[PDB]
Amino acid sequence: QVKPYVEEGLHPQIIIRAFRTATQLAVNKIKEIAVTVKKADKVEQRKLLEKCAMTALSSKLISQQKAFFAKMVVDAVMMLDDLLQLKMIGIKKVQGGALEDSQLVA
Amino acid sequence: GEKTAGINVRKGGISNILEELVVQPLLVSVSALTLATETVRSILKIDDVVNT
Amino acid sequence: ASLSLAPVNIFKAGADEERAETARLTSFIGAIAIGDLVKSTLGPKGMDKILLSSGRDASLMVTNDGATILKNIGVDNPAAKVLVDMSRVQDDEVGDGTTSVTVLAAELLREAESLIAKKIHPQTIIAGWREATKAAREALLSSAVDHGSDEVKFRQDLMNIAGTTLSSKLLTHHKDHFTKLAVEAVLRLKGSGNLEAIHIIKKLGGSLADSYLDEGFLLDKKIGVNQPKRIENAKILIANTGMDTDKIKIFGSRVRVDSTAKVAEIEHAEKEKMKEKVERILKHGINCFINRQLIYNYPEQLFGAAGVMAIEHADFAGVERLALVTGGEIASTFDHPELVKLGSCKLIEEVMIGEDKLIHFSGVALGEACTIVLRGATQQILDEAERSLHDALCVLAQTVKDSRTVYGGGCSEMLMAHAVTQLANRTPGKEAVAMESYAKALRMLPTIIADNAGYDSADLVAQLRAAHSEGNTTAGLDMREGTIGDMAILGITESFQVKRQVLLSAAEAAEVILRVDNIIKAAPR
Amino acid sequence: ASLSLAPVNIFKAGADEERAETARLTSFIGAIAIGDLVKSTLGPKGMDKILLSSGRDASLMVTNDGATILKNIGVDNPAAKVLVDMSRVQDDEVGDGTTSVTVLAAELLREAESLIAKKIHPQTIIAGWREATKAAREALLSSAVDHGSDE
Amino acid sequence: PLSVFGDRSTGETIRSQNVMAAASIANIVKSSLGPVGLDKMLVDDIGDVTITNDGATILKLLEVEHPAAKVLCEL
Amino acid sequence: RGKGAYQDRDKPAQIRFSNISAAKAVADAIRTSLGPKGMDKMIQDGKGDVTI
Amino acid sequence: NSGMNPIQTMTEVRARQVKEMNPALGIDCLHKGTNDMKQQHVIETLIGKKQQISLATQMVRMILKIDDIRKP
Amino acid sequence: LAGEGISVNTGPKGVINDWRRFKQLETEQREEQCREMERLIKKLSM
Amino acid sequence: LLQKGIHPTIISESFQKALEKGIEILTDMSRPVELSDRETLLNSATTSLNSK
Ligand SMILES: Nc1ncnc2c1ncn2[C@@H]1O[C@H](COP(=O)(O)OP(=O)(O)O)[C@@H](O)[C@H]1O
Ligand SMILES: Nc1ncnc2c1ncn2[C@@H]1O[C@H](COP(=O)(O)OP(=O)(O)O)[C@@H](O)[C@H]1O
Ligand SMILES: Nc1ncnc2c1ncn2[C@@H]1O[C@H](COP(=O)(O)OP(=O)(O)O)[C@@H](O)[C@H]1O
Ligand SMILES: [Mg+2]
Ligand SMILES: [Mg+2]
Repeated sequence: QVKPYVEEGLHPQIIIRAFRTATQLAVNKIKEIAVTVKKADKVEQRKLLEKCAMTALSSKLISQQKAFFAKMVVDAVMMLDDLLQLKMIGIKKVQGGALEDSQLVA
Repeated sequence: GEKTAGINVRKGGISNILEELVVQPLLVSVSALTLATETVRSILKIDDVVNT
Repeated sequence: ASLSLAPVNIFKAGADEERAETARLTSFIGAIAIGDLVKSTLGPKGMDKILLSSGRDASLMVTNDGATILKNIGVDNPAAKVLVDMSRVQDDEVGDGTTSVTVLAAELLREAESLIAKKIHPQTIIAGWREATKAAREALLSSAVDHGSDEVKFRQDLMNIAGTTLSSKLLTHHKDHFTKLAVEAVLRLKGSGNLEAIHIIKKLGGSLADSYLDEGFLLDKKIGVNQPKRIENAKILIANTGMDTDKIKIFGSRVRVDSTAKVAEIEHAEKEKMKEKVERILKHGINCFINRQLIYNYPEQLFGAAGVMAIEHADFAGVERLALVTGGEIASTFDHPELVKLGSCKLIEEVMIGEDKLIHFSGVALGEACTIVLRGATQQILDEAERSLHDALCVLAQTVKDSRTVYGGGCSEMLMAHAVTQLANRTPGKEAVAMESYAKALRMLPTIIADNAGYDSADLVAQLRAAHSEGNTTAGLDMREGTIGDMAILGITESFQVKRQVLLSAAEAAEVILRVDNIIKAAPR
Repeated sequence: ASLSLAPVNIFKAGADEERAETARLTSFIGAIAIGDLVKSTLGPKGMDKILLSSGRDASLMVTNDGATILKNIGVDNPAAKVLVDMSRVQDDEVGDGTTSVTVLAAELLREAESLIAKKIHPQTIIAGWREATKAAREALLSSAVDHGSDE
Repeated sequence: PLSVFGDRSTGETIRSQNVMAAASIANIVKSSLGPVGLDKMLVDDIGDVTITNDGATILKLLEVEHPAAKVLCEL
Repeated sequence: RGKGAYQDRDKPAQIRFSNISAAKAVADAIRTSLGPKGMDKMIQDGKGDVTI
Repeated sequence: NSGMNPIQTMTEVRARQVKEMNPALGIDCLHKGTNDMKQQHVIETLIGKKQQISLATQMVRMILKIDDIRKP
Repeated sequence: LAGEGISVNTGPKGVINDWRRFKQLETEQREEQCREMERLIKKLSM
Repeated sequence: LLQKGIHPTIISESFQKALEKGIEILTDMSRPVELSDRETLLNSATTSLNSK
């Protein structure tokens, strides 16, 4: 979008300043209009996490089973205590079997 | 029952095309059909290739 | 010892040599390869072949004719060369039977290989095959029928033979129409045996069923500028003169003068000579003038002034065909108008075929020359239609010359082989085995015919053998539904000449190939 | 569409593939070549073969044993390899019968080639051969004579 | 599949290539437009020099390969 | 009738499939140049000739 | 593979399955004279068929989703 | 070793693209060698 | 069609029958035209030129 102005000799510092101002305003707007719930209800947080996981997963080859995997991921994450370390969630890949055959071990 | 229903590109949908003045002679579709069918039959009556 | 397997070498560099078993193996392998390649294109259900040339232009050819397949391939096996030349000669003699003779020779050589493996001397096989060929030829001759005396019976036989010939080719889609076309075209020859009198014009576009036999004659030439494009009650003069800057044939003559006025006088004299020649031509009282050679500007203008059509550059075939179709005489001198015959036809005009224009001679006088317009969707289709029509015309002309006919569909081969077996079981020695192998190859021919259709060839061939042994001499393969039928009622007929030539040529080629026990190759260039 | 006659190439450089009739042709040619090589060494009037080695040793070996002939040759036809392993296993099981078993297999495969040329499904041939082998085994067992009692 | 002896470009690729060629031709002569424009030195790898400001002359002397650039040159 | 004829060769099937694939590829090549909303093709031959 | 005509035999077997409720009717490969696989004792595990269908579906989806190839 | 009549058949028509690709470069070199033949050894010795 | 087990000769005859029926259908669907009707000729030429 800024290429046409670059081609006509506009000074790049003006473009940089405009980008910085627009980005600051956009970040402030995102923080202002973002939706949050001030109740900490366990059911509500569970549903919010599940919906976020479903939205994240609904572009991959496992999008057909996005509800199953999203629920499993939320269940896996909630049992991490305070550091949410990735190395505390093991992932094992065993060849052969349907996608629904994948399981989460407690 | 619409005998002249066809694809309309001006309105991006489907409607009568005689009101769109889109017509062609019969000896275009008929000739294409006959020639294509005869060529397909000729190709089907083939089972080997030989290099000279 | 042997030439190749000797302590000293007796050959040039690159020269080769093959002894008994090796030469026999090479010959048999080549023959079997040729037979396997040509077959599967045999019978009503045989398929076609694609001949993709390896040259610069890479000509594409889709065909079903065995001779065209065999001639347009790179053959290096000498026995395969023998078989290919046998097929070419068979095509030269008659238009049909190349695939049949090739397959028969291949099967005979396969049986010869089996017999050789069974420790039988090749001369014994040759003698047995000579006896079997004599018996089969006698049986086929005794099985022939003649209907040339009866006009309607002969017409029906011609129709059946044309249909049988066209059954295997691509024209089987319109077999009836094309059979009628070919029969009429051959009958218009009035008994003359020249197939050059029948011109086949391949015009792209249109359905294959759009092909027709013209009631008159079509010429692909053009008329002069100021000449009529349409005449009634034509009086045609066919000529073979120069009509192009006509020079006196005194080669050493030259013009030597001392003034340009004399040169102009000589030029006017030459123009007057040409004008006088045109006047002599016109003295015949003609409407159309056809010349084999080109007609230059001045004679063309002179013809246009007199209102006379002047078709130029009609080649030797063209002038011969016009003479045959209109009755004219191909003249070269015009000092005796009363001693020359003028061709006549009802009407001459220009017709549009495809996007081209042709001269139409309608209501011709004699009509002993045909033009056949072929329409197709591809050039390959047109070429194959022309080849199939040529086969049909050749067979019909042969039947017109010799009216003896035999029944096809394996009936002739089965009766030949039955006679061969009858001779075989009456003869002691291994010659009986050789004759049995001969009969086995003759059986294998309709076996391949049935295999090409996917039928139960073994059961059908066993039924045919049983029928022929019982006494039913007209049983054959009915390919309409895969049973056996009477070829007399079913109307499946083939020329006696074609069958006899196929049998004799196959036996001859098998005999000449079998006699070879050593192949010696010179150093290739 | 075939694995080799397809617009896309599915193989590494040098990999090969032969379909029905080509594979059958190669197998039958290899089997017949092996059978015709091993035969003529069969029966009381069978002759011997000379096996010159192409290696550095170039050892010389003249023999009448079918298994010995088939072992020390350069075989690339896989069906010929199958027949060679058959002969070797036959030699391991019992001393004699290598040439006989190789020639019998070659003749059976030649008849199979003829039957295939006669448009017969190979499974039908296999079933017929199973029945024939059962009958032949029963007949040969019935024809056996035992003289272990009398010394 | 096609088995045609040559290269094939379809869709956005060929359109982008054509636009690139046209833009390159335009940028060749964009610097010689208007009174504050400046001329160009052209050397034909033999020692002949052509100092010119004409766009037609510049586009004529240059040897071009892409068909769209050739279209602009003929324009 | 039971097993029926056995297809010994199987090469005719490969030839037919190859021919069909070639024809389908040609159609898919000239498939996007059809109708009023079809675009043109540029062909550069062995020489420098260019045709749209 | 058994020599029978594919389309005709398949259509006849499917029509017979539709006519009388009997999902055991299959292709008489051994020519025993009947299409009843329950009577012919042609038995396969349910898990095998389920895994076949599942694996085939998942791999077909994965192959269909790929649209870019970048071989060197 | 039988079947010496190979009749390669379907082989070429699926590989003529690569065959012509090699043949074009072969011909391109060929003009150069044929041209330099008329000088390099045509009359060098004499 | 071939993969289903149909010989490539029944296919050819069936295609011929379908072609004949299609020619009949197209002929029944056509409308007579006279060269004196300039509007129809203009419409035909415009339809031909629409895709160029
Ligand atoms: N309609 C038919 N019915 C039965 N047999 C036929 C029919 N048409 C041809 N044949 C047989 O097919 C054989 C081969 O004929 P064809 O393939 O037309 O020419 P060629 O003899 O060159 O192979 C002939 O011997 C003939 O007996
Ligand atoms: N004296 C003999 N008379 C007839 N046949 C014999 C005689 N000796 C051996 N044979 C036959 O020769 C065949 C081959 O035996 P041989 O070549 O010695 O070993 P192998 O069984 O390994 O081929 C045997 O099947 C046997 O029947
Ligand atoms: N304005 C239009 N609206 C809808 N269809 C059209 C229009 N113009 C042409 N067509 C259709 O486009 C088809 C293809 O014509 P065209 O693209 O010119 O190439 P060709 O005539 O060689 O197939 C014709 O069958 C015609 O019915
Ligand atoms: Mg995401
Ligand atoms: Mg014929």
